Amino acid sequence: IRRYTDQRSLDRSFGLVGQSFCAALHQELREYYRLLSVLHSQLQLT
Amino acid sequence: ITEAALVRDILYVFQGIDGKNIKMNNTENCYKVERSLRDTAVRLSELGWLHNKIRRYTDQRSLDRSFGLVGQSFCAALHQELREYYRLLSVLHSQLQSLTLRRLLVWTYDPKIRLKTLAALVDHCQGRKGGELASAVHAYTKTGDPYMRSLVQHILSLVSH
Amino acid sequence: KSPNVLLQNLCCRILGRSEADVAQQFQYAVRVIGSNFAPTVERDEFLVAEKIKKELIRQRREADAALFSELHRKLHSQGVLKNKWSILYLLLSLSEDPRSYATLFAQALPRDAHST
Amino acid sequence: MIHELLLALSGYPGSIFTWNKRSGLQVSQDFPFLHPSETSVLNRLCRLGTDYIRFTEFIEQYTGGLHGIYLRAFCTGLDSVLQPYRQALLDLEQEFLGDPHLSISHVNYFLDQFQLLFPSVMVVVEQIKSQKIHGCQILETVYKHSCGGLPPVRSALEKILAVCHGVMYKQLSAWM
Amino acid sequence: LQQSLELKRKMLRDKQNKKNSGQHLPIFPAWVYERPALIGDFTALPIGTLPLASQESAVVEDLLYVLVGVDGRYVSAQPLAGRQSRTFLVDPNLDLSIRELVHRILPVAASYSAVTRFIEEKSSFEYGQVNHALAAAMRTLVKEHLILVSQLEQLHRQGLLSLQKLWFYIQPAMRTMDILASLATSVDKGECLGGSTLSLLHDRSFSYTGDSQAQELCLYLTKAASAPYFEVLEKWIYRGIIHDPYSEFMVEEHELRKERIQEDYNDKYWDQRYTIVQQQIPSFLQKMADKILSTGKYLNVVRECGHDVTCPVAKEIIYTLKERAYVEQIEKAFNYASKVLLDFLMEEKELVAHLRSI
Amino acid sequence: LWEAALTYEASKRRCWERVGCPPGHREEPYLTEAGRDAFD
Repeated sequence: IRRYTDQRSLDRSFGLVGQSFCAALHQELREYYRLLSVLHSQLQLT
Repeated sequence: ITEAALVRDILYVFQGIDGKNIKMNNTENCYKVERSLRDTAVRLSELGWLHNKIRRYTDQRSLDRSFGLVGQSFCAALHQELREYYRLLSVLHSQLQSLTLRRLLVWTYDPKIRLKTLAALVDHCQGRKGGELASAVHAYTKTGDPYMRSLVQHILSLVSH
Repeated sequence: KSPNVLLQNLCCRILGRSEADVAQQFQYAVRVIGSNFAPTVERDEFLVAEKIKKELIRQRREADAALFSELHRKLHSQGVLKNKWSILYLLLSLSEDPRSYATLFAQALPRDAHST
Repeated sequence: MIHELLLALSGYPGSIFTWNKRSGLQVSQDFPFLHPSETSVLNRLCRLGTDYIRFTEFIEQYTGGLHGIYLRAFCTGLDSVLQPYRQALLDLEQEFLGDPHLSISHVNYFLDQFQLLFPSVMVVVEQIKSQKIHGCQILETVYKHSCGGLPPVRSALEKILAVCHGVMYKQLSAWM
Repeated sequence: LQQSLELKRKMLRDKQNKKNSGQHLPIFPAWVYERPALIGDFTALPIGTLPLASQESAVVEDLLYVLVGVDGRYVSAQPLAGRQSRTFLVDPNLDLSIRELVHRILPVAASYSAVTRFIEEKSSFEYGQVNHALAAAMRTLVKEHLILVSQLEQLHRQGLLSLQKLWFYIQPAMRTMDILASLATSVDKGECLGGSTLSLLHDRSFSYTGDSQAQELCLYLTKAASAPYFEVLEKWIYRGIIHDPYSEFMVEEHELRKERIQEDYNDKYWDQRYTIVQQQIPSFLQKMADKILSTGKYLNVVRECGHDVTCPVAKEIIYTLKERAYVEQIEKAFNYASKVLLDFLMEEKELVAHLRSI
Repeated sequence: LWEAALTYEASKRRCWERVGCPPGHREEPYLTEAGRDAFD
């Protein structure tokens, strides 16, 4: 999913609806990294 | 070394007098620390290196009465600008009981632009009086930066009185 | 005193009415203040000083920002306050014109990277 | 210390700001709490004090050689220009009693408008002594610098000049 | 490095020959170019042999310096102060897990270093008022970045910052800095100034309608850069007067009232005196491109005869994407101008008696 | 209760030597100018 997002913003022919589709492919990486951050805080786990 | 002693020094190299472990050895150069801290200091001391020129010129021409009334007016405007710089430095002195943010890199940034413009103007208007001087200030409102146009347009209203 | 009666005192302060004349507003007050009896963010008193500056320049009331620059020093100089963030953030929140965007300007530290 | 400076500004400097007859208020005393570069700041400030000190001597002799009634009038307007220089000195110590955190910079910016007032009036005072301007030609010698070009000296010498005109309506009433 | 000194003089020569009494136009002095500490991007023991939970705090601290342009002490920015490029050398010994993420955090630093030079270069007089205003509005977001990094420094000061948290914090600013850096590269690359860098910004402003995260950034930069041009436009429309200090405007004035007086063999006033320029059209006024000239030309050729200047209503106009209000205002003023000139023609010095007596 | 007590007027008789908050505490009154009890 990150491979795709890295390429569709490297295309200006994927569309003005492709830069709408890709908008909820940025949020879908941002929330993942948020979750890794919260996981980092409680390390000092099973 | 602790950071706060360096804050004390950099608050004085704004005036154009060297600090205790920051000294300037070449006149073209700027104030150098005498490792990452050493790299950080120079951007802050730029404002004092600019300050020396403007201060020396509005000191000199104000006592000159063969220079004429026009431009003693320029010195009037420049002097009133320098007073506000000193107001800032006093607030910064008094606020001690970190406290500085990036060693005040975010603070000095807004005076930096209004120092750059006034540092340009003095050699752009060097050796002029009257309408010859006034035209070189009217040149500086062909700019398209709102803050710089605002900075220039009150100085012009003073000098052409 | 105690917080619950202090909120009732606030309700009798802003409204002209007394506390035995209104009970829905105090009910709405216990609804909203409740489970938020502490800041949900982390304090940045420096930024909220910068936000009063960023506000007064935005109004082009630039002289009172430089007046606040000395009043903040007086705040530090006295030092009877350990919550300088709360009242000043609140005063900024109740902002009224003496007479844009903040979606790109930075907001308070949300603690979404720390287990609250 | 917050009266020693505010008297070295006026007329009594002590041993920290030793007076010299040519021009005084010299500093060589060391303190850890005054910055090593702050001696230069204090030297910038003492220029202001020397002119006030000389002004006080000039008023002390007045109010032959150079004499008349104009030296007893021109000095009296020189009082009136120095009055916001005294009021703003009282205000300072009133402020410093309450807040201890205000530094040398506060007196520096606050009394920065007399670094245009004091030298450009001092040149008029020295000119009237070195030259022999002590009759009714005093109004001319001030009337060329009252036009000014810096706003403090534009406003001060007028306030002195009005009283000299006031002497010129008593000669021209007895005569006329 | 050297290349900036070239561009300004080439741009300045057009306005120096264009101006026929405007001699010695303003330029910035030499120390603006000599001194390198006016851009933001101009102990030493190896951190890699330390334990992990020392390494994370230390790397966050160094990168925090790298963001605002100055180097670290364990990572160095490699010397590439010329073009919009900037390179970095990460420490050659590090835990690979950390080092990969460090490389991943690096792109926003290059898309900061490119950004900060542009603000210095295209605010000088040779670059023109619209290019000044665009620089003045991206500088606000640079100041905003300086605002964010201090809060990060405060959180790190209380010992509660590590690399995963830092990556999560920098993700919103990375997109913003990316939009600004791509726009900066586009503006310098076409070497466009005046109204051409309203066309570039018009197309770039239309380009995002699906994201709307980047549409607001560019739309604000367009409002700021369209501010001077619209004022010159209001001068031209509502009375008659253009100055054009640094070329940003489509109308230019070529004088021909030198050869003969009060006869026209070409009708040069109505023809090749006041002409249009194809490339200073900001690419949304191409439809109105003739009417904008005719409106202001009609007023000069009636203020010359001795008639009073009039405008219907003086209004200030802004750039709006999707629903123009400025165009409809221009149409009303244009009709009023043509009506006034025709009114003046058909009553005094009338064409009716002329045509009858022919 | 605390804010209710707060609304009071603080004394004068300022002192030069107090730089840290000089409201007033009377630098030793005069002997006669405390009369009618000092007298007897």
